[PDB]
Amino acid sequence: MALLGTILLPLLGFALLGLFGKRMREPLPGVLASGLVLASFLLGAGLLLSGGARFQAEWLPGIPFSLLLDNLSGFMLLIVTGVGFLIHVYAIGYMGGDPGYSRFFAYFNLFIAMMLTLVLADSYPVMFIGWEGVGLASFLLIGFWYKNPQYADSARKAFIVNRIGDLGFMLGMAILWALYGTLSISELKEAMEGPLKNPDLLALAGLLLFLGAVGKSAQIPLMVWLPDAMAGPTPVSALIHAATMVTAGVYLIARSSFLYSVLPDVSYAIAVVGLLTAAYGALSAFGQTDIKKIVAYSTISQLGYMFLAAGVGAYWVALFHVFTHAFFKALLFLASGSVIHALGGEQDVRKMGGLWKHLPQTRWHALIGALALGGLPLLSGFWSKDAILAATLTYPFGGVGFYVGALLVAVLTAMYAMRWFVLVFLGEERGHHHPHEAPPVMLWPNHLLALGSVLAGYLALPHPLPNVLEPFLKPALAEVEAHHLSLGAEWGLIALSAAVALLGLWAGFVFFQRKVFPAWYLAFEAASREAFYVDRAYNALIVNPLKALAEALFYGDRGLLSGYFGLGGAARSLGQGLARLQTGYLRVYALLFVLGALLLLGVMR
Amino acid sequence: MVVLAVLLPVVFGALLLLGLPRALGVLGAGLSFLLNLYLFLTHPGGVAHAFQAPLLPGAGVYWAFGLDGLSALFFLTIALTVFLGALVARVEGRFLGLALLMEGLLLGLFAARDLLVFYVFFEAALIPALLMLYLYGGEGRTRALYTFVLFTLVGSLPMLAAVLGARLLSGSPTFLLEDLLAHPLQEEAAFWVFLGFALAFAIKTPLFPLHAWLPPFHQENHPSGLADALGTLYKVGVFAFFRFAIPLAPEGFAQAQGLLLFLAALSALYGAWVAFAAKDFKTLLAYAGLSHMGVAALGVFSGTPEGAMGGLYLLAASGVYTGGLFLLAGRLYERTGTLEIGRYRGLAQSAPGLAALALILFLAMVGLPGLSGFPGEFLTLLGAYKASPWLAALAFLSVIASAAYALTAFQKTFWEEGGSGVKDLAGAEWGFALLSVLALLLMGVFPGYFARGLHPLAEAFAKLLGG
Repeated sequence: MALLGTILLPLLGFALLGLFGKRMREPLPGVLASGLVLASFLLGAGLLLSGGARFQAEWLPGIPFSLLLDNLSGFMLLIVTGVGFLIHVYAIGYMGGDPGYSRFFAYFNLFIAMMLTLVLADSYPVMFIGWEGVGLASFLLIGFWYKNPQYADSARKAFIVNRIGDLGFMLGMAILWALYGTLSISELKEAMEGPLKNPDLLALAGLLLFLGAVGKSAQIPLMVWLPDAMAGPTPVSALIHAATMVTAGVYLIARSSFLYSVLPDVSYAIAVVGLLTAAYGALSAFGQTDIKKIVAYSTISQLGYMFLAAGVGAYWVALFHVFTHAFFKALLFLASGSVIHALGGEQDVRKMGGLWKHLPQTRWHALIGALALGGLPLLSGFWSKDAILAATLTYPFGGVGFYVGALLVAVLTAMYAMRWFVLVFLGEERGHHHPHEAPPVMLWPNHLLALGSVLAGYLALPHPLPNVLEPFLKPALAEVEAHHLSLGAEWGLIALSAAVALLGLWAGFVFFQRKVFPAWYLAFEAASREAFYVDRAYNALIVNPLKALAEALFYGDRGLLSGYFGLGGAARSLGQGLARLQTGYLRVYALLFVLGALLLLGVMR
Repeated sequence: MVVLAVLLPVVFGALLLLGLPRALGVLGAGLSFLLNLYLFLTHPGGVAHAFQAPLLPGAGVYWAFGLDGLSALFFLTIALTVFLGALVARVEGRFLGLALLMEGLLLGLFAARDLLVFYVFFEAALIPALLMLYLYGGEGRTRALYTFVLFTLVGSLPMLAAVLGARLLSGSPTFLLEDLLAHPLQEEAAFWVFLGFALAFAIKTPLFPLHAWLPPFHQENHPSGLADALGTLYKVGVFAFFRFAIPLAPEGFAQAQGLLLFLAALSALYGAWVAFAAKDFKTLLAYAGLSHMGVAALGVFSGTPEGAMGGLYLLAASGVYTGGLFLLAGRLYERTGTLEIGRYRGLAQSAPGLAALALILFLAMVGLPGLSGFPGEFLTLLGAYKASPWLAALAFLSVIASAAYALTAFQKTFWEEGGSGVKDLAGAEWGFALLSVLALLLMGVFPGYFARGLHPLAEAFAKLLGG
């Protein structure tokens, strides 16, 4: 019963800021939002320290309302609430003189409550409730500034793709209702152990769950909705790309780890899709001339990393990368938001450069972030990415090509992160920034974000050093394990990864200080800026043809109604022929009369 | 008892039609709402307020009434919807009396415990709708009226021979549903009787080939859309199917089930898809109602008590929020002067709470979890997947086009750059919005409490399709 308050607080707060909202001073809505996030973080950490929580209430027959708070659920809850409080403070800072303070922080509270509903669920229908709520809050916050059409169609496309993924989710859930009839993840796992049945249908349900997870975490093909979230304010982009709305993809697999652990083909496919998503997000990252896009594509790349980890069966490793990423990407985004608040929303890369000396603590934030993304040898991003690299080989399904693939993707993440940092802070000066570059309450939670990004790190370290995260994650869920391991050679691999990451950092440094950009690289950068022409083909054969088919069906319905009219007119015509049967000549009437009478007398036999 | 709640909207609508004033009809619809709610609460069961009175002793027709778990919440649903249409209407043409009359008629229809009285109310509800269509607006009013009315009548009149066969060929003494179900029909006669039932019940559902009346009906009514809301409450096809058609002649439904599921799937998809191509509110909502009715029909036709309860719940709630969207479109017409979707884009900044209200309503429409649609939608998905997974999947290529058309309309009406500026809200519109959002939130968060009367009826009439 007390567990419900964690969700209720940034729902009552959302209701206040939505309904009255503007009856308050400017800081007060953000203050209330951040305070509810804080006094929900605290009261949920108390429950986690009390061993766990359970809640069951009456709902749809056979589908009750079941909340389970365990190790795996609490890990996600603490991540989301902490980063949400930090981004709430950063949004109190970043939002100023902008109407709809109430709307913004009510939407923030709503987002927090919906993400909590998602992660705290013992039933797949409650998981789906949280899913659609997060999608709605994302649409709302991306379309917060409605006076611009650009920042509305973005959210529209986002939610449409999201509802595609949610329909796949629903179909998988109908499968895992027709099959078992529980739809409560706990009893569904306990019913799925042992003699599995209809393996084709089970793999199909798992595949549909993964299809939903792809739409949510912006994997291929449904990736395209994530970059346009730049339309949303920068703290919104931070919360969406780092702590929420994407992590749910990995969480669904980790909770369904019992389901996917017995689906080798499905887990292999998940690994393949994660690899391809990382490769794309990395290749199309640096060509982007906007900081928001060049960071969003890195988000896509790192989410591909996490999905590869969870696909090879390395669930706790995927969660490790989720942790490190939620730190350093929030760092990146809030740094970028402070940058564009200093330049008055310039939000460009080629219009940037030489912000090193002029910006105090922002060069430090952005550098810590870029190094965590590139995998600095002693940094959380390094530990997570390389734990993924190791779990590739150690965990089942072979990981042979996946290892070299993820290594090249790490090279590219280093290169484009260095392109980001170079082109933003170094090697020319352009524009204007007079008064105020660094604000207090934006960089203050960003300070803690840089701190956490640096020191997330060593919670999961190769087995001589303590792997604290794995024993925490394994017992609550992701129970089934089959992983080999090695020593001496594994640390040689760690050394190879660290050296390669350093080489990629300096390679990006030189290549993107260069500005030479030889013939082929210009084409490559342009292609990466245009996201490799994906939307062009999506609207060529899919979206616009669906529109034309909608119009065609409308015209077909019109013609159907016209045919109904034609039938009525045929009846009328018959009627007027029968009225023409009466000419008005008495001889005609009498002949027709005698005719009808003889017809009757014949019928009588 | 039941009959009092049934008759209260009728007498109030008469007192608005002939008597004065317009304002009294609002509180009359409210009193109907309260009594229907009171009957909904403390409800012991179907028999709750049983009523049996002599009507045609010789022929065997009696007034038979009572609140099932189905009749109770349908009473409450209709009372609420028509009360909103009474307060917010702004039509005030003195045909709010016609609206209240149609409300009472729908209440009696749902309270009908015998087949012939059910049939009588089903045919009687035509007159108010046709009037509030004809004399209170529309230029193609006469042709839309002829289309809708002639469709309903060509479907209905053979169902009289079907009910006569259902009573006579089974040796049923009366038209009471109890007796009629106590005397089931045999093969190749229940076939023809169920066919005669299914014609009218599909054309009133509506299904794909038979929906051509829905856009003409919805367009030419009074632009406020009170007539449109009451016509959407007139989509009882699913209720009739579940309560009468299938239980009375399941043998024909056994063969026709594949076809019916397919039609429901295609109706849902086609409606949700063409609604995107719709350029006006009336047509958009018409195709949306078509899609929802398709989903409900799918849920009922799947057998599957899950799907059946989902279809019935989705029916009641879709009537509710579709009538709400109709009244909202009518009020925006009264303040602006146009129902076009493209023009007058700046609304969001000018309209403080109309944006939030329309958003809540469209989200409830697209079947978002937490609002009224999703429980029925999901139960229907489950049952349809049980019956025919292929047709379930086809029918559920609907959420996409639903979100598409809903978000497109909402954005292009409200979000974009400010225009002149629009009137904010009326005092009656305030209560309309509050109560609408309250009902939507309650039916979305607690589908357990509601439909508790629906679960036994669903499982029983689905197991009736077994041995």
